[PDB]
Amino acid sequence: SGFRKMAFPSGKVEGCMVQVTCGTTTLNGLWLDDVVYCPRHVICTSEDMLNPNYEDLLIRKSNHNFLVQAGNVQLRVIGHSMQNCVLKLKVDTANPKTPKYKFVRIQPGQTFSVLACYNGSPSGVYQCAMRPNFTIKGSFLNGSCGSVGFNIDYDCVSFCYMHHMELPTGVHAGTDLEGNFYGPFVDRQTAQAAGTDTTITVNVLAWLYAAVINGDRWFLNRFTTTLNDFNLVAMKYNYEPLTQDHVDILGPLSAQTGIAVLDMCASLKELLQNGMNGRTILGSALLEDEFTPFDVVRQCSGVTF
Amino acid sequence: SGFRKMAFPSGKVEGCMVQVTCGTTTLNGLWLDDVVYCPRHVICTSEDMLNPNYEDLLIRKSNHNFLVQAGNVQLRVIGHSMQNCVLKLKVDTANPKTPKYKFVRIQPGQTFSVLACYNGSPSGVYQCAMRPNFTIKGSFLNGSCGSVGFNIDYDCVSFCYMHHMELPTGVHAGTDLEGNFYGPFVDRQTAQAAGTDTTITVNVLAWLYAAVINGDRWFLNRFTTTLNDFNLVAMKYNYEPLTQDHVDILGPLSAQTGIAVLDMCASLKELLQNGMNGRTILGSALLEDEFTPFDVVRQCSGVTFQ
Ligand SMILES: N#CC1(CS(=O)(=O)N2Cc3ccc(Cl)cc3[C@@]3(CCCN(c4cncc5ccccc45)C3=O)C2)CC1
Ligand SMILES: N#CC1(CS(=O)(=O)N2Cc3ccc(Cl)cc3[C@@]3(CCCN(c4cncc5ccccc45)C3=O)C2)CC1
Ligand SMILES: [Cl-]
Repeated sequence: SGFRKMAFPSGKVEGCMVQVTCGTTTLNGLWLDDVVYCPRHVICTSEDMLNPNYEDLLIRKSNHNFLVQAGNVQLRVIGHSMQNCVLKLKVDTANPKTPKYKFVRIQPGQTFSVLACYNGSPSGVYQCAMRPNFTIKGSFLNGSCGSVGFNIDYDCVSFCYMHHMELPTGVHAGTDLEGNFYGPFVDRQTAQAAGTDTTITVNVLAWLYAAVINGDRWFLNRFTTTLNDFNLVAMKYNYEPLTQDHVDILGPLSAQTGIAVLDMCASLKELLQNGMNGRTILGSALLEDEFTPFDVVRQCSGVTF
Repeated sequence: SGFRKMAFPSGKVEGCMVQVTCGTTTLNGLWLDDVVYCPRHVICTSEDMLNPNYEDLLIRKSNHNFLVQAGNVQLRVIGHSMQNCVLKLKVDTANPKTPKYKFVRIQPGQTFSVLACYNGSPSGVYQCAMRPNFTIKGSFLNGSCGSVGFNIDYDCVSFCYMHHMELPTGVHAGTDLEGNFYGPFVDRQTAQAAGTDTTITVNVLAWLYAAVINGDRWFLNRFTTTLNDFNLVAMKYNYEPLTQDHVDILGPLSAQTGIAVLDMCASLKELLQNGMNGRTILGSALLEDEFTPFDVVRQCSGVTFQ
């Protein structure tokens, strides 16, 4: 029993974290085989950020301008190239701790673990979700750029996020490991803002199934709804529309509790229209939306890596 | 910016997790140097758990009755001993991945990271706190016994918890790494229940200071309170008494924000009376109590967003 915001074990990623310094800018890099991946803004001064021409800044750099530190060892950069908003530094040493990995781009609503790093040294691990507005509600201070987000499947690390920036509302933005931003963000010090966000409906339903598995049933009722009628309510409360794909994905949780998805949707409709009436669900007074259906199945089954 | 329930990176502990099997019972062990530490109830059947005589069950075992698996390698047990509620299995191989470590027994209110494991394989990492009733609100299924709790302040792992049991209310109990239980619990299936739990007041105050550091002050008020009047009020909401030690520990957070501890206590008294009125604090509609003053200083910026 119990239900916690659980992250994947971070050891396989810890063994990849390095420090990258270019001039007075220092941030984190990901060392996989003989390449170190990091945000391309490592080559910018504060003045450059206002309007950087990354190709023009990069052409003026030599390999020896990049200082890469792995623990207490200095790696030698022997090549450099840019891929979208990521810089790839070819080094003379292959990482002996390179895990089996893939670079994957995730969709809004998906969750991942973040290994927060400073000066190439891991500081903590936490779980988060790619918001529908393509931001993440992370916990990052200056120096955390280059920290990565990931998921694990058996022995394979799927890297999905690299940290680049904080927005005025205190939320975060970054790219996949191919350097493509999530969201309409750019790597420059210019006016940028998080768009209006919505609640991830399929994840709230998954967490209500988690509450049922753990013994919280007070919110269940005799009613059902159609997908069309439920979505009228979702639109009214700033919830994402629920699709037939979301209903299908909830199938295993619906089967393991005996509660049809549309039956759980009628419970969610009443919770939105009336509130919790002084009660909590899994120790929360808010409807939690950062657990996917797979996260619920994995935590309620004991899947290992 | 931001504020999350953050665990320590788990790699140093992952390299210590092994599987221990005795007959049909299988659970996790912690392999440090040439010793594997695990719950002594690995030698029990379900029937034995009502009134176990651990000494009598253990004397009938040889070293080769204990199967220890580290990854895909079988370790050889060359000695065994019982220390309180833990079994210490001496093995013929020292763990090459043993980190710098210490065994520390913690007090209620302290937090730690848990590396949940099954069959000697890590499944996830999460943060928790030792509750005032000496239980933890973990996430553990059957097979998770032997999973450990730890902190990693300055590259040394401080192991503070080993998982042994789930209570009828769904909360968890376990020991320090010397096998001494936290709380009045026994590794026997007895009518033992979690005592009435209370909120960790010093941690709620720390989290209110975290909210101020991150730029929010809506909950502050123009009042102060004495320590005794605050305790008289807080205990009516099942909050733990706040001591002068707790006030002292909040000193650095009080200094970074310019808000005296007793003035933050007055704010907490008002939040207990009024609730949040549709507002949230650091993305929560409840008063959070599983962040210590040390955790807030560890995670938050050293510069308040004034
Ligand atoms: N709004 C806002 C801010 C960020 S900023 O405006 O100073 N900023 C714009 C920017 C734009 C694009 C890119 Cl690619 C990078 C960046 C930078 C580069 C430096 C590191 N950083 C930070 C990243 N993460 C967490 C931060 C926590 C405090 C400080 C800076 C942080 C950035 O966001 C700077 C003040 C919180
Ligand atoms: N109430 C209750 C229970 C526990 S029990 O009654 O089955 N139980 C009594 C007991 C007494 C003392 C000691 Cl030291 C150990 C144990 C055991 C040993 C086996 C593993 N286990 C478990 C430990 N952690 C998480 C569990 C999640 C589901 C199942 C069992 C779990 C225990 O608690 C068994 C049913 C949740
Ligand atoms: Cl302590």
